[PDB]
Amino acid sequence: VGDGTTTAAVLSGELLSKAEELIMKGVHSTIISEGYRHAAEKCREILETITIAISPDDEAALIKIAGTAITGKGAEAYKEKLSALTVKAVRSIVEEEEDGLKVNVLENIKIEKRAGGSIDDSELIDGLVIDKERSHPNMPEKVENAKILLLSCPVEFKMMREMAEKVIASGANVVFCQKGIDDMAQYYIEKAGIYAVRRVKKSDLKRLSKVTGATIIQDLDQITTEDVGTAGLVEEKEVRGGKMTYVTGCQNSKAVTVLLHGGTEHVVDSLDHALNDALHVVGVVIEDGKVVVGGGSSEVELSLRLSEYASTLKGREQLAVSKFAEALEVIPVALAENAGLDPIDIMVELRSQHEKGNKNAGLNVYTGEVVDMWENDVIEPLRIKTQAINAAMEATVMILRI
Repeated sequence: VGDGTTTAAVLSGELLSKAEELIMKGVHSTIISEGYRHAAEKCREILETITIAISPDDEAALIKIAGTAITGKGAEAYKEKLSALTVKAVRSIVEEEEDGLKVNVLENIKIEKRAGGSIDDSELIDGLVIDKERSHPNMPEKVENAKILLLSCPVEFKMMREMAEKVIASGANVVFCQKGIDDMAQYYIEKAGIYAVRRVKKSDLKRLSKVTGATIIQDLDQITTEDVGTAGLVEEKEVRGGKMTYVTGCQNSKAVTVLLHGGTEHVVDSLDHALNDALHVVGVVIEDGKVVVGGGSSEVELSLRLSEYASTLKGREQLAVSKFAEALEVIPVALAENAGLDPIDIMVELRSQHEKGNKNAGLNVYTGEVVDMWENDVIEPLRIKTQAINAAMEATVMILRI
């Protein structure tokens, strides 16, 4: 159960019950809704004010952020190095834009796990690496200025001359086929100087399409010149265990492949899972440009500053917004309760520290203490924090206005 889901559910219940109170006291149901919706929007402003800024440049902090996604058994012998690797990969697919920075981890990073060695032997390849070799040994080892054809259809059942000839006639240097390529068709393709690979994973084909510009073809009878992608270089390199196909210098590539190394088969499985998480967290933080710290620190700050706002308002709306700001503290109170702690003790201490200007003060659920949640590597992405607050509000309001 996502921590966003959890936060929204708990906060939603609290908002509801407080609304049902405010109704059994006379306040019209529709006023509460606008008050709440104004509350949620006022939290967005307050957050942008109390968040910590993270630039694609603030490396030590990016490495600290990535660290948070890398934990559990063993991950610790690997924490420093995997963090470095995460940050170097992410930093290298950062796209500039209007509206802001974009980090497309799903499409621009592929992880290919190479069992053996140290995580230090991991490589950042500027292109796309496919664990497949040439289908025929007489095909060329390298191809400069590759012209790439992607087939999702098989090239198999003199019948085969005409089949092969339709591939040869595309102009393509390089053919990736998702399925089989008949032997005789491989001979003709081979004789034409064409680098072909058979049985390519559909997802590798998807990736080839995006980085090279190729259009995946289903009918051999309908191949266009526009259907053909390009890459600076396609070659088969030897990196032991076998051979692989490197596609570098690609057309529109921010894309990179991490060849991830670990001591053993099983080490590298865990590193992959870990890296996937860290890549995402860092991506999302870089996009937001801001992070929040956890342990109820931001709910307490929001609650405090929103109770200040409440005062500067008037009418019944004020009661509503005031009650919103009160519901927020249900998050830290739940943290204390689950950790089997005294909530009153924790809330007193959180209010004291926040009232006194410590924005990062939150509950460290394990040590039972209140501490600087940044110093203690409990980071949460801004977008989750605001999505949860807005969802709790939208769900509560949707239920009220019926």
